[PDB]
Amino acid sequence: AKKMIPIDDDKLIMEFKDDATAFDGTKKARFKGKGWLNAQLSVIFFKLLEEHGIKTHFIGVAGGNRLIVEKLDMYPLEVVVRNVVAGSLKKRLPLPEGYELPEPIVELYYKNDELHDPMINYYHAKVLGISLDEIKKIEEIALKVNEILKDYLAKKGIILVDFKLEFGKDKNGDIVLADEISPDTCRFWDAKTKRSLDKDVFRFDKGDLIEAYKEIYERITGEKP
Amino acid sequence: AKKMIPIDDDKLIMEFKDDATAFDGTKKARFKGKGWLNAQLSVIFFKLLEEHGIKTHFIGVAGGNRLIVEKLDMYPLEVVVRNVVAGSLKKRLPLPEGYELPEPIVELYYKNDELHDPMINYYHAKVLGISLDEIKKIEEIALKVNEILKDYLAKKGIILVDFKLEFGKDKNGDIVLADEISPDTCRFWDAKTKRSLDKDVFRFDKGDLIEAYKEIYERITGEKP
Ligand SMILES: Nc1ncnc2c1ncn2[C@@H]1O[C@H](COP(=O)(O)OP(=O)(O)O)[C@@H](O)[C@H]1O
Ligand SMILES: Nc1ncnc2c1ncn2[C@@H]1O[C@H](COP(=O)(O)OP(=O)(O)O)[C@@H](O)[C@H]1O
Ligand SMILES: Cc1cn([C@H]2C[C@H](O)[C@@H](COP(=O)(O)O)O2)c(=O)[nH]c1=O
Ligand SMILES: Cc1cn([C@H]2C[C@H](O)[C@@H](COP(=O)(O)O)O2)c(=O)[nH]c1=O
Ligand SMILES: N[C@@H](CC(=O)O)C(=O)O
Ligand SMILES: N[C@@H](CC(=O)O)C(=O)O
Repeated sequence: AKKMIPIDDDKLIMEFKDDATAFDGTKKARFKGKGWLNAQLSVIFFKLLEEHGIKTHFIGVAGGNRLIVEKLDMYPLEVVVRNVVAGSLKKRLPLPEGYELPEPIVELYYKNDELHDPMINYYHAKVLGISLDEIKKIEEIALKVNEILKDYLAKKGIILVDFKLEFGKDKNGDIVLADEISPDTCRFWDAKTKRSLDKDVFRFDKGDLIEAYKEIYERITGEKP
Repeated sequence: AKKMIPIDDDKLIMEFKDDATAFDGTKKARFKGKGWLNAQLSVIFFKLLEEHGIKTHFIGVAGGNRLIVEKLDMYPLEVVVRNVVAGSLKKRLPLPEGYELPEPIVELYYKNDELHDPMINYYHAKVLGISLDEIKKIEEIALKVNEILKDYLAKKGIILVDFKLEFGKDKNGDIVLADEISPDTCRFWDAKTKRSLDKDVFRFDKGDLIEAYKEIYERITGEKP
């Protein structure tokens, strides 16, 4: 769903593609316009977060589906924040889809193809070279990101169910939010109907992906795509 | 592999059976004498730990395969401490069987049949009603148990590879070590040959289980069963 093109030493191009995959890449389709939607929405979220004092890798836009971002030394993690029970969480807790959590859950996943991104804890992370201090800073940022995104979306009648973040280290050794934030990497439910406005539409054939992504875009920006 | 028989309000009987199961109970066999070996070895480990200031549920012995233990409000957890890469850890870290960890790993598993004992972290635990303070005390005890067992066994030419503990709360709200500690719930390797003296012998047909358990017993006690 994304291509990364180096520029110099400091920055690279992050290009969003129309490709979609699910179930460990076993399900595939292409959706015209998805790259554009995901690019734009990432820009809006990064800008929101930056205003709130979150260090992100966003530098600028390079026309269309491409963003200019800061090159980072990436942590091999997917950091998942969860507010409402959905997806894989139903296999860890005996709780129904839609259950409102008493407080957010943060999950760590090790980004590894050989192993299919297994869940890990702080101890595995330490073995992978990530200190407890670093994990703690990462979860602190993720939880702050959760607060900002969920408040901002709740005002627009969207429940932030759960979402995935990734992080890297900059040249000062600061922890910087990286990758993307889009309906590919979040669960968004309509506050009223509880219906998915995200990649779950493609994952489980809940309707047309592009329509759902357009709706999200419109409900956030007030403008048509 | 064990039966629990209530006595009064304060205590129950923990009886060790000759039954063995593996792979989520799908593989089954019976080994004459296993109950006795596991009972005795649990007694030896609990006594060792008690001398070292670990609060356990051990009260006494009730002849043969039965122990008298303190009734506790059990945490729904299996707490796994790991020193050497083996078993399921090979699916979380790209490291070979026998890799020596730079420091111990503690893993939490939610004791739940519906869900087949999934791994969890501190956040899931909080949702299950287990405070961060409690998790922290539990991991502190487990790591202390690790130190004592590994030192004690290393002197006898046995590597403590990994092991599983369980815990409950007593009437004072103290966290007490519970269940069993036996070759069913630990990995024990000969320091020289690196060969299994534990349930892995049954799990993977590495030889005769009873012989392996007898050997452990003999190497710990200096006496024949
Ligand atoms: N600022 C950055 N600097 C360096 N690498 C990044 C940055 N942001 C994202 N990446 C990495 O680029 C890759 C993006 O490709 P892709 O596999 O499509 O995304 P992901 O796997 O993260 O969903 C990922 O490995 C991601 O960690
Ligand atoms: N001191 C104790 N008080 C109350 N329950 C206990 C105590 N020690 C162990 N138990 C519980 O008794 C059960 C033992 O049965 P079994 O299923 O054979 O063992 P386990 O499932 O723990 O391997 C477990 O649910 C265990 O948590
Ligand atoms: C598995 C996976 C989930 N996610 C996101 C989608 C969901 O919003 C959230 C939790 O997903 P899960 O329910 O599959 O664990 O993380 C990704 O962005 N990439 C992935 O590869
Ligand atoms: C799965 C499981 C493991 N264990 C023990 C055996 C191993 O010593 C240790 C780690 O096992 P694992 O490698 O299967 O995760 O925990 C149990 O006692 N009971 C169990 O049900
Ligand atoms: N459906 C997942 C892939 C997976 O389950 O591995 C996704 O978000 O792409
Ligand atoms: N083999 C495991 C069972 C499992 O894998 O679920 C055991 O220790 O009994």
